[PDB]
Amino acid sequence: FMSSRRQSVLVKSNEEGIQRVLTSDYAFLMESTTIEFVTQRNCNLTQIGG
Amino acid sequence: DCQFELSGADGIVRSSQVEQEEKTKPGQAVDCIWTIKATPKAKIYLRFLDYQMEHSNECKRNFVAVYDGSSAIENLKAKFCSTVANDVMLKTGVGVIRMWADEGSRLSRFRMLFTSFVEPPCTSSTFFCHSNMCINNSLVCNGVQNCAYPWDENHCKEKKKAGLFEQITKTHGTI
Ligand SMILES: *[C@@H]1O[C@H](CO)[C@@H](O)[C@H](O)[C@H]1NC(C)=O
Ligand SMILES: *[C@@H]1O[C@H](CO)[C@@H](O)[C@H](O)[C@H]1NC(C)=O
Repeated sequence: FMSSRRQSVLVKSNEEGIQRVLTSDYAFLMESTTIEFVTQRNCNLTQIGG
Repeated sequence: DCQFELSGADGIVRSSQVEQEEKTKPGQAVDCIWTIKATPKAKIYLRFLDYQMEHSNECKRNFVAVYDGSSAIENLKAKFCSTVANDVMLKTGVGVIRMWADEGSRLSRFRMLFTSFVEPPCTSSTFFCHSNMCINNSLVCNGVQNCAYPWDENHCKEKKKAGLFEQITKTHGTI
């Protein structure tokens, strides 16, 4: 899925990933020690799965 | 001698334009030129609506090339002759999309959508999609994607919200 769409889904930083989860329908794949920080400050976001 | 000089905002590029406008006849090799001259002070984002080759995975008898700037072999952005065409993003406001096709590979067809855009900090008369887009505000609710993921096409449907007032009709509003 990602290699077909590298100009669209592969963001350039962790901040462009969090904003596209918010402003769009998107399922950014971030490492689990950043998700524990973001999903406590922001309350819109969650950690899907293990 | 096609030379489909297209310009302005969002237009359509159709491979059937050579058949609708009698530039070639069925039964010969075609070689068209689709110049896509931008709005003043802009850049061009090609995206592929339809793309289907008669002889896939073979560049010697059909392909679609997306020459940007002017036509020269140096600035060849992408040369598609396989099954899928990925959406390129040109650097100038001018591109020289062609299509080669052999007599046998005549049924090969494509359909694109070129869109003018500027730098990130948009203003009035410009809508902002992310990743370097300043598409026109006419392109919002155009019914087409003029960006990435359909961001210009959202919150653009408003009919009614009701209960039994929704069904005052040939449903139970008659009974
Ligand atoms: C999360 O979404 C709610 C619902 O609209 C919104 O009011 C809030 O500002 C958002 N952000 C948070 C809690 O940081
Ligand atoms: C782009 O600008 C206006 C918005 O101000 C838009 O309504 C119009 O359709 C477009 N005009 C041209 C010449 O592309």
